[PDB]
Amino acid sequence: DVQLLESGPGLVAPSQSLSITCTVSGFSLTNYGVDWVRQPPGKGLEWVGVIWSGGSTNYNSALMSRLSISKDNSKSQVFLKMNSLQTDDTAVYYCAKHWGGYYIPYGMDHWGQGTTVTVSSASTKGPSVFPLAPGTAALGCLVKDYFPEPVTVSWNSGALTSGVHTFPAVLQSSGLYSLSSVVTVPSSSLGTQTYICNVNHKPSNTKVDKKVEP
Amino acid sequence: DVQLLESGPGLVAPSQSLSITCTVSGFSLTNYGVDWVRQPPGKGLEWVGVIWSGGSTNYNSALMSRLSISKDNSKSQVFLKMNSLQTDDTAVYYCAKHWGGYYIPYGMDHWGQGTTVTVSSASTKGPSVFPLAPGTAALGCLVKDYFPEPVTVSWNSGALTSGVHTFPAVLQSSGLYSLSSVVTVPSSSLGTQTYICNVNHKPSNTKVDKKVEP
Amino acid sequence: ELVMTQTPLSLPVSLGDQASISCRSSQSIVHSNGNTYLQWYLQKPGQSPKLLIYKVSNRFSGVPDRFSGSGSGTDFTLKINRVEAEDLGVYYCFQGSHLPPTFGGGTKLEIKRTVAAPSVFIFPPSDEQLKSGTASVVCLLNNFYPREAKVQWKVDNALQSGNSQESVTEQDSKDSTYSLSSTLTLSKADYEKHKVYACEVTHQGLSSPVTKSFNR
Amino acid sequence: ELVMTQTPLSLPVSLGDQASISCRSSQSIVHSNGNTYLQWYLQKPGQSPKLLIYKVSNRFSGVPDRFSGSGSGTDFTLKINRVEAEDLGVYYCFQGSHLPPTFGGGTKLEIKRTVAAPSVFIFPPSDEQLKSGTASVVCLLNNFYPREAKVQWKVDNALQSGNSQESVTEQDSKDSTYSLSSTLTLSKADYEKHKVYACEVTHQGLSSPVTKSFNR
Ligand SMILES: Nc1nc2ccc(NC(=O)CCCC(=O)O)cc2[nH]1
Ligand SMILES: Nc1nc2ccc(NC(=O)CCCC(=O)O)cc2[nH]1
Repeated sequence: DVQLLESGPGLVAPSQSLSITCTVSGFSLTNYGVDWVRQPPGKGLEWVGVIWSGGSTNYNSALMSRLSISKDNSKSQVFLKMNSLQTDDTAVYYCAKHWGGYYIPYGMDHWGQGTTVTVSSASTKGPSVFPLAPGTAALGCLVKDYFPEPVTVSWNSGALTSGVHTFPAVLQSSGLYSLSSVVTVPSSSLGTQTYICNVNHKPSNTKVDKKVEP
Repeated sequence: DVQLLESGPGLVAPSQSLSITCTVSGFSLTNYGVDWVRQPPGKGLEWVGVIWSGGSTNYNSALMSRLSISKDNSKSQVFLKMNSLQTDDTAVYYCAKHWGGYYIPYGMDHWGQGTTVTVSSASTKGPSVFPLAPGTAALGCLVKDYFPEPVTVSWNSGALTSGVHTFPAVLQSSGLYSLSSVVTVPSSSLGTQTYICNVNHKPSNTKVDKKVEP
Repeated sequence: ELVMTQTPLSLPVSLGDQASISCRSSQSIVHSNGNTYLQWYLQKPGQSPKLLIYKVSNRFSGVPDRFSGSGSGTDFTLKINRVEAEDLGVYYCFQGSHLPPTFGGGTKLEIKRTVAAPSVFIFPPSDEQLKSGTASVVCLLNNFYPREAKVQWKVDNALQSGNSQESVTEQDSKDSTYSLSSTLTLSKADYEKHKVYACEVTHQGLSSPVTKSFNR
Repeated sequence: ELVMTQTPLSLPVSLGDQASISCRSSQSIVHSNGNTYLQWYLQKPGQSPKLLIYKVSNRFSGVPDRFSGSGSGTDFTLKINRVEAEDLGVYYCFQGSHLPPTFGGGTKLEIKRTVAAPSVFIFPPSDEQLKSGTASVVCLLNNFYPREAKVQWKVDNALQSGNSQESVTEQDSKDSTYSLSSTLTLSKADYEKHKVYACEVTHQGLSSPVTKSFNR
């Protein structure tokens, strides 16, 4: 089954270099080209470059002086490397598989989940997680004072999915992000079931589980 | 003579508010509408809003929720206020005078020099200025470790103009900016004439005059 | 450098109506091999983009018959009949006939549905947070439509300003609703100064404002 | 909302040549009152935009005869009969027929002139800077064309990487050349560990790469 998954450093300081790997599964790089596409916060998709099945590359005009794409067919990995990072370069970076056609693809059938690069001189900080305490009952977790984006939040290790709202983060005046995740549940179950929010902040390697009680 | 000149805080923290004043001279605001236009670093002009002569306003769609424009006809001042500042809002802001037509202007004939707004949680830092000691001789000043933009550089209080190159600042991994100004001068004059670079950084209220000797 | 112009930028459409998105190229995107490589992608909230249409008019596998692409040369249209809640997101056209390939600016599709009043909840700061020096009081507006909503903080009936932040989700893929959080942030000291914390909410689905409060 | 589509994004043009910049609107910008409020602005390096053309084809005062605007409905052109050095900048079209008004994306005019090799200068760190514990070494490439240049840093012939930054001016409005600074930054400790500091410059105007160096 076809998968693509991007891996990168999360946070890079301005002027320095960025390396992202895209690991691919269920097809061979010797047979398919792969595009790199970026999305800056709140903006549109931008095509960054392509490495074709035979290994030749083409690049975005605006970035090409600072950009290289390469790959390792045997390892099913495609690498993007960019020098002299600017604040501008802050984006979610995606790799995408070609589909159809011979020299020119018909489309990009499969995309990775993306990886969030923040270009900043600040340092990583893991989040503080505080409970938002309870026919219908709302409960939540306040995920405060972390940097950079992103944080993922789940409930009961993913068993609870319906009625979950994880709000977009807000950037505070301290330069740190905060958000809250809420879940809506039956009040009757506030005595029988435990509710834990699982919070993951990859850039700080921080994982927090918080039990939320009345 | 028509003049417009924007004034603002230089650096604003995220989530907080931006107030800018455009002070106008040589025409009456009772008679002319004024536009605000902004320019994000390396990007194009974006129209922000208008306050018409009679005082009604119209806004950019993306920004209308967080934007107000008002004025004081008697003071010759136009005011832009924006809430909930996001990193995105970093830009040079311009006010521009209407010209032509009655209800819709034909163009914007006079523009201010612009004011630079950086949205950041970092604090202001004044630059360190170091000399770059020398039939053509090059000399300069290294204007290092400041935040935010801009710095202004002149030579010999503005008397020296030909052969001056003030380079676009570069953002360092420390998150501070650095730039150099160089001037090309006759080698014969190195014994006779003094060369002083006058460096100004308004957000820190720093003003340096550095003599650059051999 | 071929430019793709996508309009409109945002497209509110009622459930079950037709949406029509336009993409114009700065030059012909008919390749010299006779193909025209125009694609339409949909990026749903919190998702990677997904391929809908390739070669102007061909549906990718799994793409419902409601989506149709057409056009030629420099002028192209995506049409979605009977718009559904799941169609919500940002549509991009993309051109691969010319190097470099280019995306359009995107079209945000917003679903217009019937009015839904929010449920309102208020949450006191946790004791943990207070003992680290700050008080965050959260007001939640859950599952409403339309997006526009008024949230006012009052502390001992004093109307608060400048000390709160609002976050709104993207529209929901199943019921086309929004939710909103409003966070009132205070020093521990200032928080322990007052008794009543009230979140006051105005919305079009409500016949009057709804206040949710607690006593510290 | 109306999108204004400007092409090309960049326009390298030889001194003395013709230039033509296109602006297309996503819909007619003919106002219901019959006027078409299309303007062109030029923003030079270091400067605020200035009005060139208004109402499609009318030259603003001071604007040389060389500039002319034409077109109608949705399709407009700025032309320059004999491009000069001072015409360097970013041209923007602008529409005020429809609310909200909108700028095009810009067309960057770059001037193509003859080859000019750089003059190369190296500056050691100032004594003043050393006194604060940092060592910046600056290589200056002055007045060259074209923009493409390579600057390598060598310390006792050990090629450097990762510890320097370049800045390049905008193209000059009088002779259409560029200048470029490369700054090598080292700790004072590390600077005082090595003798030979070399700036090595490659450029089309030079017969071979030129090294400028000094001994600490
Ligand atoms: N997902 C995609 N990545 C790319 C990269 C490049 C594309 N197009 C071309 O290279 C056009 C070349 C035309 C020619 O054959 O001369 C098309 C494309 N689509
Ligand atoms: N420099 C400029 N600022 C503005 C602001 C608004 C402009 N145009 C309109 O408001 C057109 C409205 C047309 C109508 O509805 O009659 C035009 C304009 N030009």
